[PDB]
Amino acid sequence: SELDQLRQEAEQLKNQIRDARKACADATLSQITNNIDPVGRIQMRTRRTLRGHLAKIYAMHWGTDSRLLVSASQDGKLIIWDSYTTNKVHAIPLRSSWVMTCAYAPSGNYVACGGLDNICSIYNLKTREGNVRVSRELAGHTGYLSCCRFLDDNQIVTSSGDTTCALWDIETGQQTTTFTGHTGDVMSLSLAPDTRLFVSGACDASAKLWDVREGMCRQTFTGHESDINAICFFPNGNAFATGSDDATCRLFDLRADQELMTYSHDNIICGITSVSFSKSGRLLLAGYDDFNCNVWDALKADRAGVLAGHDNRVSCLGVTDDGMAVATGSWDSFLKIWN
Amino acid sequence: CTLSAEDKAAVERSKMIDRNLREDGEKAAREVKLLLLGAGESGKNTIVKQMKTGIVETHFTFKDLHFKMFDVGAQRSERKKWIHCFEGVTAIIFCVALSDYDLVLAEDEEMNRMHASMKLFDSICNNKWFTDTSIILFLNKKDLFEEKIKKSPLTICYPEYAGSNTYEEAAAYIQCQFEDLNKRKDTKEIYTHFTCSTDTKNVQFVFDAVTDVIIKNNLKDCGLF
Amino acid sequence: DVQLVESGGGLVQPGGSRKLSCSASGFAFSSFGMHWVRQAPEKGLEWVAYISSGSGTIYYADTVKGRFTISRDDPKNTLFLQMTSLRSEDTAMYYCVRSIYYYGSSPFDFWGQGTTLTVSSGSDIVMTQATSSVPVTPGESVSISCRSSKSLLHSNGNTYLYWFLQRPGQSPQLLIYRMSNLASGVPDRFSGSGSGTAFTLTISRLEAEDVGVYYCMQHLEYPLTFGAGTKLEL
Amino acid sequence: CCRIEGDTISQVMPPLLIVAFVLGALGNGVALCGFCFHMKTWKPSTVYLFNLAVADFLLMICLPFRTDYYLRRRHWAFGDIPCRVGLFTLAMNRAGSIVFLTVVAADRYFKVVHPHHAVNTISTRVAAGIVCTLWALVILGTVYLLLENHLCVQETAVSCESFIMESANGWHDIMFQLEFFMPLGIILFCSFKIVWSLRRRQQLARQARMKKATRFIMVVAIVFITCYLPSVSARLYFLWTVPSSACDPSVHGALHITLSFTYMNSMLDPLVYYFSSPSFP
Amino acid sequence: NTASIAQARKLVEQLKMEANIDRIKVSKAAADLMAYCEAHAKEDPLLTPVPASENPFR
Repeated sequence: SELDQLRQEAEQLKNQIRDARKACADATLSQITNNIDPVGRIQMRTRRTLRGHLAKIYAMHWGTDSRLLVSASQDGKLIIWDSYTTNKVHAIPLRSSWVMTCAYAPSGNYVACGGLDNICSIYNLKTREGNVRVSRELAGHTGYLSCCRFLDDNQIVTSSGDTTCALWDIETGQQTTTFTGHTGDVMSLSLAPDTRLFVSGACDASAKLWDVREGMCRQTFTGHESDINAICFFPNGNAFATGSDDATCRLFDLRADQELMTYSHDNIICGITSVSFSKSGRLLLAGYDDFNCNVWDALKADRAGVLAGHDNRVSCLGVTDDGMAVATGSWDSFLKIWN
Repeated sequence: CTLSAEDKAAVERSKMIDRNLREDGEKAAREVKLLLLGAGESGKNTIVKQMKTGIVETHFTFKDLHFKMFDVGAQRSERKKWIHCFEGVTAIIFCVALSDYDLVLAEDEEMNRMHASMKLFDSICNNKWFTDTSIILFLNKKDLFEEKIKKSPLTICYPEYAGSNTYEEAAAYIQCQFEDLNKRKDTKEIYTHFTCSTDTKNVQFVFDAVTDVIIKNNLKDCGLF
Repeated sequence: DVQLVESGGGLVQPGGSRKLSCSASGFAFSSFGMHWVRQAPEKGLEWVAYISSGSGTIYYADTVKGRFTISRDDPKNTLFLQMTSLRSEDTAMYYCVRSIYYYGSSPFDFWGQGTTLTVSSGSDIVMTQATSSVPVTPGESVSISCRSSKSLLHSNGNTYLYWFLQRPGQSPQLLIYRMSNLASGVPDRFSGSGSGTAFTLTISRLEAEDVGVYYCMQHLEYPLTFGAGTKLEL
Repeated sequence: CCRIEGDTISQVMPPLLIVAFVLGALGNGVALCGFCFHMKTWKPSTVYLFNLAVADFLLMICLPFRTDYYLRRRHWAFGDIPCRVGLFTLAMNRAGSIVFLTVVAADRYFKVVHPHHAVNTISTRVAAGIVCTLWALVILGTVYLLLENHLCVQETAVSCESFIMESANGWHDIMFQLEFFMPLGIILFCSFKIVWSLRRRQQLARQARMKKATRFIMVVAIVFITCYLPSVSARLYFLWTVPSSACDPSVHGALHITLSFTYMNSMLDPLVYYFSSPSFP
Repeated sequence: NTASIAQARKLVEQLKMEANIDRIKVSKAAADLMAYCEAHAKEDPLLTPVPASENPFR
C-alpha cells in the first residue's frame, strides 16, 4: 500500500520537524527577557466613543493616516469614521448585511468588506460622482469570507471559510492566486509590513505562513488547542502572534519556526476574537469574549492593562500606524478610542 | 464653537448620516428575521416558494408585516463560526422532511437522513446563541410519508418505536422525538406544523409563531415578563 | 459626466425680479452643498450665496442678503437663485458652483458654465493679489502671490486657501483646495504653498494651456472672498 | 370651618404615613436609580414606567410634612403658601400616578393584544412628548389648588385639609370620582383583554414565566382597586349624606384613614412594577 | 478512491519543503525581538504615553 507508506513518511517528516524545532531551542523568551524592566501598569482611557452602528460590530480597520476608520456591523452599513472629531465621513449600505470583515486601502482610495455572501466587495471611496459605489464584487470563494487585506489598490488577499486564502486582481476581478493547505476554515489574516508574506490562522488550530508571489505555504505553526480567530505580525515582520478559543495568545517567530511565549491567565477562560500589536511590539493587545481587552507584555507574558468598558464581546481591534491610539470594536454596537 | 466652516459642514454631513442611519435602523427593527435551517435539500425550497452562492435572502410581507428569511444552505463550513450572526433573529424555521426516515444520507455509511435531522435539530435548539429563540419546526412532505409508511415501517428508523403503522400515530411520535431534543423547555417554545407539498396555511402558522415571540418580547419591555 | 447647466439670465430692467436655475446631472446633487458665484464684466469673481446639503444652512453675501434667495429641489437636481430688486451692480455672469464638505474633500471642484444676466440703466477677510497682469514665457516657471488680511490657518491645521484658474471664455476650475492640495484632473506642475497670510502658487513648465486669470479664495469663514485676479499673458 | 377634635386619628395616621414615607422613599429612589443609571437604552414602556416612578417619588417627597402635621394633633404651622404647595403636590402626584398607571396598562394592552400595531413602533421621543403632554394636562387640572386659601383657623388651630372641607369643593368632587372610575374602567378592560389573549395562545401560556406575568397583570389591578376604592367610597358616603354627615366624627376619621391607602399604593408601586420584573437590572 | 494518493504526495511534498528550512536559534530570535522593542520603545505612544499637547485624541 502506497498510502500507508506515505502516511509513515509524513509522520517521519513531522517527527523530523519537531526534532529540529526541539534541538534548535535553547533559551526561551522568558529566560532572556526576565532580566529587563517590566512595562508597569498600562492604563488607557476611552478618548472617543463612536456611536451610530445599531447591530454587533464585527470588524474594523484603521487608515494609514491614523485618523480615518472603517467599521462593519450586521446593520449592512460600512461607516467611515473621522476618529479625531467623531464624525461619519461615509456610510456605505451593503448588499449583504452579514458582513464579518472589512479592510481599508493603504492609499485610502478603497474599502473592502465581506461575509456570509462569500464575496469581497470593493468600494471606491473617492469617486467623481461624490458617492461611495461598488468598484467590483470579488466572487469565487465557496465559504464565508472571514478576512480581507489590501496589498495595494489592485491587489487584495481574502481569507475565507472554505479552508482557502485567495489573492485577487481588482482590475480584472479574477482569482490570481489560491492559497490551499488549511484543514479548518481560515478565520484570520495578517499581512507583513513589506507585503511579501502573510500569515493566516484557521480552525485546524494551525497558522500558516504563505508567500504572495509564489502562492504556496512556507511554514506551518502549531501549538493552539482550539480555533484560531486572530493573527497579527510583529512590527518588524519577523514574528507574529495568534489568538484562539483556548484563552491563550501564542507568539511565533518566522526564523526560529517555533512558539516563543504563551500569553494566558488562569482567570481568563473565554476565547480571543482580535489580536493587535503596538508600534514597538512591546504591548500585545487582545480582545476577548469576557467583554474587555487585555494588554499583554508581549515580551514577558504579563497583563500590562485591561481595557474595560464594553458591554458585549470585543470583536475587533486596531492600532494606528503611528501607534498613537488603539480602537476596540464590540458586539454592543460601539467603537472606543484609547490612549 | 472653535470650528471652521468646513468643520461645521462636515459635522452637518455626519448628522445627516446619523439621521439616515436612524431611519434605516427603525425600518429594520420592524422587520422579522427568520433563520431557515434543515438537513440538506429536504423541504426548504417548497417552503420558500410557499411564502414567496452564499446566504439567500427571501423577502415576503404577510398582514402588513415584513419578513426577512435567511437560507444558510450551501454554507459548508463550521456552523459555530457564523451561527452567532443570527443570535438576534425572531425565530428559527426548521424544515424537516418526513419521507426520509428510511432513506440514507449517502455521505456516511449506514447514516440516516432522519437521524442527521435529529442531530442538527439538537445542535441548533440547544445552542448557546438560541437559548430564548423559538423554533418553528416544519415537518415537510406529509402526504408522501403517509403513502410510503404502508410500504416501509418506521421501526427501521426508530427501533424503540412500537406503535401502529398509521400516519397520525407515527407522525405524532416523530414530532415528540423532535420536541424531546429541546433541553430548554422552560425558556423557549417549539412550534410544529405538518406541511404538504402544496399547503396554503404555512405563512399563517409562521405569522402566529412570530406573533407569540413578539408578544414575549413586548412583555419584557413593559417589565412584566 | 458631471455637468451644471445654468439658465434664466437675460436683460433686466432695474428693480425687476428674475430667477436663476441650475440643472445638475452626473453627480449626487443631494450630497453637495451648492454656491452661487457671479463675475461682473470687470472680471472679478464674487461669491453670492450658499446652500448646504439638506438646505439646513444658507449664507448670503452682504450685498445680496435679504434681496436674493437661494433654494434647491433635490428631487429634480435643480439649484435656484430667486433674485428681487435687481440693480445695476447685479449685472454679472452667475456661476453655479458644486462643493462637498468632509475630511479630505475637495469643495469648489466643479463650476458650471454660467448664465449672463444684464441689468439696464468691514469685518470680511480681504484677499489681495499684488500683481494683476504679468507676462510669462511658455516653458518657464511662474509664481502667483496672494495675501489675506486675516490668517487662513485654523486651529485644526488647515489653511483654507483655494486657487482657481479661469481660462478665457471658460468657467473657473479648482487647482489647489487647501493651500497645498492638488485637485483632481489638474497637472502636477501646479503647486501651492504658503503660511499664515502669505500665499504663492507655482506653475513650473508653463504651457499655453495655463493662460488665464488666477484667483485666490478663502474658506475660513463666510462670506467667501476672492482675490482681484492675476492674469497670465503671452 | 369646623372643630373636629381627633385622638383616634392621630394615633394611626403618624404610623401609616411614616411607614409609607420610608418604604416608598427607598423603593422609588432605588427604582429611579435603576431606570436612570443601570439601563443603557430606553423604550416608550420604560418612559411610562419611569414617569410613574417619578410621580410616586414626588408624592413621597411631601409626606414628612403631612406626618409632622398629624403628630401635632392636626395643626399646620407652616403658613398659607406652603399649605397650597403641599396640597397641590399631593393632588398632582396622585393624579400623575393614576394617569401613568393607565398609560402603562394601555401600553401593555397594545403590546399584547395588537403586537403588530404602529403604536408599538413609535420612537422614544414621541413617548417623551406624550408623557410631557400628560404631565402638562395633569398640572393644568391640578393647578387650582395654588389659587385658594386652604387654611382654616379654629381656636388658633390651623388645619390644611382639602376633602373634609365641605359638602362639595366644586368640580373637585367630580374630578376625584372620575380620576378613579375612568382609569378603573380602562385598567379593567386592558387587563382582562391582556389575560384573555395570553390564555388564548395555547403554546405561549404553558410557560411558568407567562403564568407569573399574567399573575402580576392581575395583581396590579387588584392593588389599584384595593388602594383607591376606600377613599372614593368614603367620599361618596359623605356626599350622599352631606346634611346629616356634616362635621360627622366617624365619617371624617374614616375619610382621613382611607386617603392613606393612595399613599400606600404609591409605596407599593415599585414592588409590583420594578422589583417584580425579572428583566429590569 | 485513488485520488487521495495525489493529496498525500502534495502533503508530504509540503512537509518535505517545510523540513528543509534554515532555522536560527530561539535565543537569537528572542534577542532580535527584544532589540526591536528597545529600539522603538520611545516612539511607542501606547507603551510610553505622550503629553496631552502631542495627543490628537485629547
